[PDB]
Amino acid sequence: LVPRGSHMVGLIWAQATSGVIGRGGDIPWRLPEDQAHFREITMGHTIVMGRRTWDSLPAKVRPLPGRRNVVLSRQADFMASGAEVVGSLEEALTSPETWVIGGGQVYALALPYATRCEVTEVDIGLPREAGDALAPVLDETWRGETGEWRFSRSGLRYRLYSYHRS
Ligand SMILES: NC(=O)c1ccc[n+]([C@@H]2O[C@H](COP(=O)([O-])OP(=O)(O)OC[C@H]3O[C@@H](n4cnc5c(N)ncnc54)[C@H](OP(=O)(O)O)[C@@H]3O)[C@@H](O)[C@H]2O)c1
Ligand SMILES: CCc1nc(N)nc(N)c1OCCCOc1ccccc1CCS(=O)(=O)NC(C)=O
Repeated sequence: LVPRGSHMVGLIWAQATSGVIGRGGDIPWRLPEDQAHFREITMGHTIVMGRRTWDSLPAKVRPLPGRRNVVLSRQADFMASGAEVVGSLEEALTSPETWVIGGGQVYALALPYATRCEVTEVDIGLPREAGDALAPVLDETWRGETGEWRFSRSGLRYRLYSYHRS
């Protein structure tokens, strides 16, 4: 759907109902259904992540396979084997389609350029706590479809939102 001369930027994240996406350097739930969803959307694309999200990736999927991994860091000497490290968002968003995959800092940086958000809401009542990474706030310029609740294999409930804007 994307003309090759354009620059589509999308954000994709999974959040608790409270907006928590990250805590203690990790994602504070386990949801294989969301991993599969994230993989289906991002496979084959350039993905952009902050350095702390690179650190948070399980070693088995660091780099995330089948995607061009781009890591934003101000550390010139940062070691991200199998990825590329860029010092600015400008060098990160050169592809016709980019998926920004976290974390809290980088979603805030990228949201003003984005025209798609793919959001998984996890029906888990984790209260926001000091130091948590949080999902970005979407204003009224965004619109989209809210999916139905589904139970994961474990009985954890989740639903998918597909948002877009002009
Ligand atoms: N639930 C989800 O969908 C999801 C997805 C992804 C991540 N997470 C979780 O979110 C947390 C990580 O989020 P976070 O907000 O703490 O960190 P982050 O956004 O992943 O990374 C922050 C790092 O990115 C670099 N950075 C930020 N802005 C930059 C800029 N303008 N230019 C160059 N570099 C920049 C800096 O790296 P340097 O310090 O190296 O300079 C900064 O420390 C983890 O808990 C992770 O597991 C959740
Ligand atoms: C899955 C978490 C997540 N969900 C959404 N909706 N958006 C995100 N940005 C997001 O974070 C992505 C970075 C953390 O990714 C993971 C963390 C723990 C386990 C597995 C993966 C992915 C591995 S995968 O499914 O992409 N690839 C293979 C080969 O498993």
